[PDB]
Amino acid sequence: PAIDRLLQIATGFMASKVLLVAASLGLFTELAAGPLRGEELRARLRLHPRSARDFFDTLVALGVLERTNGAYANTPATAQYLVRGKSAYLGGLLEMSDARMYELWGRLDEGLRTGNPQNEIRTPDRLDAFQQAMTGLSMRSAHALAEAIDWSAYRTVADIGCAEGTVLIHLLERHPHLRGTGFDLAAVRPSFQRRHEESGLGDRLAFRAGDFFAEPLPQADALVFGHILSNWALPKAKTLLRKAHEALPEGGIVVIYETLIDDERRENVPGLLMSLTMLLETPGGFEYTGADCREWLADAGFRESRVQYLAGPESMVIATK
Amino acid sequence: PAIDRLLQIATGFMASKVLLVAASLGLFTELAAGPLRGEELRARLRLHPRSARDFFDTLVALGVLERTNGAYANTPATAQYLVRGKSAYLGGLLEMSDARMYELWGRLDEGLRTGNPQNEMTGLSMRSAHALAEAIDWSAYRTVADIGCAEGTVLIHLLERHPHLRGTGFDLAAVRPSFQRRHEESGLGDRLAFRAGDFFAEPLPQADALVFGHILSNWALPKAKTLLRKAHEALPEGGIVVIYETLIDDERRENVPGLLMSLTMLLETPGGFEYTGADCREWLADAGFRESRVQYLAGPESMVIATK
Ligand SMILES: Nc1ncnc2c1ncn2[C@@H]1O[C@H](CSCC[C@H](N)C(=O)O)[C@@H](O)[C@H]1O
Ligand SMILES: Nc1ncnc2c1ncn2[C@@H]1O[C@H](CSCC[C@H](N)C(=O)O)[C@@H](O)[C@H]1O
Ligand SMILES: [Cl-]
Repeated sequence: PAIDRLLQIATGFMASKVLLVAASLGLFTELAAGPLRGEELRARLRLHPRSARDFFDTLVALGVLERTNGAYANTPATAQYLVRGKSAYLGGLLEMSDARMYELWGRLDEGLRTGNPQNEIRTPDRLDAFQQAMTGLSMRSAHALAEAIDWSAYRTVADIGCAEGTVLIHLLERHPHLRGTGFDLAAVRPSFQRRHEESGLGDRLAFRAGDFFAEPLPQADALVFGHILSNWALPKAKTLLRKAHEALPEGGIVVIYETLIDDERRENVPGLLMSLTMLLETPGGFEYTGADCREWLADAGFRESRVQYLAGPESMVIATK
Repeated sequence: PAIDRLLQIATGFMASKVLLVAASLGLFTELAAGPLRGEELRARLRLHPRSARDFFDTLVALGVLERTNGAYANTPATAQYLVRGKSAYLGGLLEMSDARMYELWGRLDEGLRTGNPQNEMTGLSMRSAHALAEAIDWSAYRTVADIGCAEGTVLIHLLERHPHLRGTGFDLAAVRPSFQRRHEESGLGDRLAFRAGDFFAEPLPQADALVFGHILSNWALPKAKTLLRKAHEALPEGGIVVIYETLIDDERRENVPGLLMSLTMLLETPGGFEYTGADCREWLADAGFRESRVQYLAGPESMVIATK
């Protein structure tokens, strides 16, 4: 019945917390070498004997742990993605959800009532892990972005608000004819340059320190805005599109990607939940639809635009000057 | 990919809070009389304009509201079961989750580390009550006592369903007012009585059948076995004890509701726990009951029955 599906979603915070706590505990990392019996896993996590078995078996019943003859083991997904120290480790996402996001969303009612953010504005190694996970998700968007656009038509690309440069680096690795410029605040420069040095791209990639609310954007054939316009109130986003249009040549493109809401605002749960995340986290940020963005790009003067799926929950709007 | 499913479970607290806040705001009760445009719904709920449309549309995307021409309406399920004031209302589970359980489960880590609790319905009991009345041949018995009866919903339904029965509700004295109200509502008169007491301090009422609905799981195992001993002492030869719980499956690898309930018991009680049918049958045999059986009762709730 539909009411059963609804109650299951409404009480989803419990199953959520089980996985979140397991990640915060590093439970899956303790099983990376091989299976462990219940008492050994409990002792390594320093859990009380009262509920350790229940906790482990809940993970088994949720499909994220295996158990055979009293010994628990990783599933293929947790061995691959929830083992700390591996290059593919995404557990930092869950670690940050457990440490911060879970309680932040506990203030949804007050954010909805006041319209005001409910995080630190209202009031160590987990940040590295979370940043590793962000770089991971960024890489997925970057792999798709490299294949979704005919990059042979362009010679230069500028990533606006590039952070550590993951998308830009992967783009230039997949398309060796491209030259790239990452644009971000000066404080981002060392993280970006460490990835630049690791990539071996050399002079093909540069960083420009800047504030995009106070100076022009680098000229390039393609400008990329990944998770940029959504952080700000709309007049500030339109300012950025004007600067993008001024930075581009004729036939150059702007690429905007976000966890966009579907145009009819009735299908895309992750995009709509992200709009609520922007409520809780920023003064004026917001998630939007592709159709919203196409209207802004038309106001800014772009000749044409289209919405296109990217990967995971991400999609993009591409416009031509 | 199974990893995409894992990540959807892990972040399920977001969609959960959307629904919980909706239920605590009575949003579906506001749409009970008819559809409303977003602004009118925003005004009636006292929500800020920044995010009201996002919130309403998330509920549409989750499939619990419908929207057309800018007007929102209940779905059939939310009109049938999430509208306050109706006897079928199931939203009390959601309201208490939003007020208490969401943040309580935020302390799951401390519970697991310390083993200590971290905390310091009539409709949902009615589904079990109806199933209990139909799953047991109550014509074989004359009297029934419900041990820890709360407001008496299950016992009242049994007596309404089987008019030959005489019933006794047993609970702490503080529960008696709420029992008396439901007893007065039922018109059952002399066929139903409340007995105040503490089942760890005094014997249980004698009856042909004793019912333990969501009792044993609240207590450490020695105390649960003590209750089964007292049930054996209170029953006649051929009498039955009826236990119902959201039992974990015997292999302890599939029943997510039962396993989550055991963690709920961790967070809420000093020594309670969820258990399996096989567990309960062993306890019943140790207590001297002749025979026992486990059957599904109603959705996630199962029943263990034993005969003296
Ligand atoms: N005023 C400003 N000028 C330049 N960059 C800014 C800025 N304000 C914020 N940023 C940058 O914008 C980025 C937003 S996070 C987005 C990072 C990346 N595009 C991705 O998709 O993962 C941050 O790296 C932040 O440093
Ligand atoms: N020591 C005690 N003596 C008698 N009743 C007790 C008790 N300790 C707890 N209880 C009762 O046990 C009940 C547990 S809640 C379960 C209520 C009911 N059987 C149902 O399924 O809905 C509460 O009503 C509480 O009042
Ligand atoms: Cl150029």
